[PDB]
Amino acid sequence: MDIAGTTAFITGGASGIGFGIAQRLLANGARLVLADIRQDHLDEARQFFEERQQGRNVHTIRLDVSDRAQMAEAARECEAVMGGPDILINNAGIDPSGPFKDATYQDWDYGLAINLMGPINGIMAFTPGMRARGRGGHIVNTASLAGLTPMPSFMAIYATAKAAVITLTETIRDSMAEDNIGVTVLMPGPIKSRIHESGQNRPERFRAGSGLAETEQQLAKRVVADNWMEPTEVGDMIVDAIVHNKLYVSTHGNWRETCEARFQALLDSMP
Amino acid sequence: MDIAGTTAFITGGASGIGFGIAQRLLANGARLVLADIRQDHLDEARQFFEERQQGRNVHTIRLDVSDRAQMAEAARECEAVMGGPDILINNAGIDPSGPFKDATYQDWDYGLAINLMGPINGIMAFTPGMRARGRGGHIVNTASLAGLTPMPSFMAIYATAKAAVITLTETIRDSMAEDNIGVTVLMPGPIKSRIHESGQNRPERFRAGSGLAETEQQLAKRVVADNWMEPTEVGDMIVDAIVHNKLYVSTHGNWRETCEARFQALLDSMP
Ligand SMILES: NC(=O)C1=CN([C@@H]2O[C@H](COP(=O)(O)OP(=O)(O)OC[C@H]3O[C@@H](n4cnc5c(N)ncnc54)[C@H](O)[C@@H]3O)[C@@H](O)[C@H]2O)C=CC1
Ligand SMILES: NC(=O)C1=CN([C@@H]2O[C@H](COP(=O)(O)OP(=O)(O)OC[C@H]3O[C@@H](n4cnc5c(N)ncnc54)[C@H](O)[C@@H]3O)[C@@H](O)[C@H]2O)C=CC1
Repeated sequence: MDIAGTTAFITGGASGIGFGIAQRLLANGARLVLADIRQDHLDEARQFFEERQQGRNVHTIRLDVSDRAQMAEAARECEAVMGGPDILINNAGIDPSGPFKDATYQDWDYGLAINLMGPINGIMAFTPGMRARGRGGHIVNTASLAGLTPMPSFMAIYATAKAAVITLTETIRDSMAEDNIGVTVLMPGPIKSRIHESGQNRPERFRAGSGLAETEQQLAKRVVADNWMEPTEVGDMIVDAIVHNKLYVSTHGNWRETCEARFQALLDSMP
Repeated sequence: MDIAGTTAFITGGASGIGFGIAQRLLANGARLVLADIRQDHLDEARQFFEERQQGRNVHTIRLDVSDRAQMAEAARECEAVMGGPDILINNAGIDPSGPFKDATYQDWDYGLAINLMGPINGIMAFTPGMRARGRGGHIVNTASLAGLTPMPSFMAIYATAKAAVITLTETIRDSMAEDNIGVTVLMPGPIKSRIHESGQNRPERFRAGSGLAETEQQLAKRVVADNWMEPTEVGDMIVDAIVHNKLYVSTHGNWRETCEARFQALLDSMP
């Protein structure tokens, strides 16, 4: 689908991959709504676009993607202020990793709430209007290559949710197609971002009784490696996927062999 | 690991696959705790084992796997009444399928609660004791080949949860191995069972506001095909998986080519 003249609603749009997607959709003629739980990220994103005299084409909404009431309100606000959206980017996510024995129910609930229920809530809150408006559209869900290649137990909560997002995206394709809405699942490798701030991003209700605060603290000190991919490169991959209705986008090839081995072991289990 | 003299806690143990697993574990020397939400299923299973002069080795507990308090109670009751368990079979599941545009948040919450949070609650409630007792053990999670081969939107909620269970099982392996607990994910094709009674099995709190009651009522009339596999055949596969610590068990090969095509499309997306 043509991006010019559309509105894109981008969760986690004010940092990292979502912000890279935002820049490149704007560059291709979309107007934007950036939805994010971090007011400071939103403010920074707004300033960045204002400096480039693009502030009129960008609206910001502070919300938690795991709060269904806020998501319903955001669908109304998006339509009223910016129109649409035609493009739905369910990209917000966090890193809930840590020693498996330390994780508590609060950590499971947090990890699944943001990384799996966020995209579901986006689909549920936004797609009825995308269908009704009858001008097609596109949905991008950000999963991870960690949802595909075998991962260790320290990453259980993350990998479990991200594998679900891949399958969610595959399964909804034919329903969305009824109304000329395409879908893409984005599976990144290492991208420069601020996901190391995940501890700050954890919603208040999941804080008490977490077993993983120490891990979040350590994570916050992790250096963004210079050889990780730039978010704008990912943004261009997403433009391409929307234009050409591509189901799968992977940013890196480094896990081809490990995925092949997993796939082989799965096939080998079949009579 | 070795099965004789162990205790196996089996969710959904009173019907279908779980009951097939129960029969074959008992045959191989295990004592059983069957946990199920259906009292009538539990009573029938009780009568079956009494008729075979094995009642003393089978205890039943009525519970909902998505109720964490009841699962904590079950871990206490299992240990106190029957010992252990040494073998944890997180097998309960339901069919939350239906026309995608009809599914509501209640349907998503239901399908994820039983088919994904059920196994997680089992792991969280039971594995601390399995580690503490220091005699190793095994965990079997029942996913589905629907979590691997591409599925249509009518099966979105089911597929999404089942894919997650596969990844969950893979990721916990190294943590469980620290305490000589092996893990297996079972991925069945069509097995003779009573899963068509899923509407009856939906917990009360997920009923109001469901969009799929009509689908559930049609499902209830579905005939169990004579050429579907017998649960005891699956049970024997699971005996072998526990004895030999096999990560993956698939019951059917009919989806080999459709999985291959999915896997190739995933690999093709990688640069
Ligand atoms: N190496 C990487 O950066 C990889 C990232 N991903 C995924 O990419 C997505 C984007 O993350 P990044 O750009 O890396 O990190 P990021 O932290 O720079 O950007 C994520 C944004 O989402 C926001 N956010 C977090 N939780 C939220 C919530 N509950 N509600 C609303 N907004 C929320 C954050 O405040 C942040 O601005 C995530 O889904 C992440 O899991 C996947 C693979 C690799
Ligand atoms: N029969 C088939 O063709 C396939 C079945 N499966 C899976 O096999 C597993 C077992 O299902 P089946 O043996 O086919 O059906 P079944 O309905 O005969 O057995 C499942 C049992 O789990 C119980 N149960 C349902 N919800 C529960 C809950 N919330 N708490 C406690 N118990 C609950 C049921 O009352 C029932 O006795 C499920 O996870 C299912 O998704 C996967 C692929 C194919």
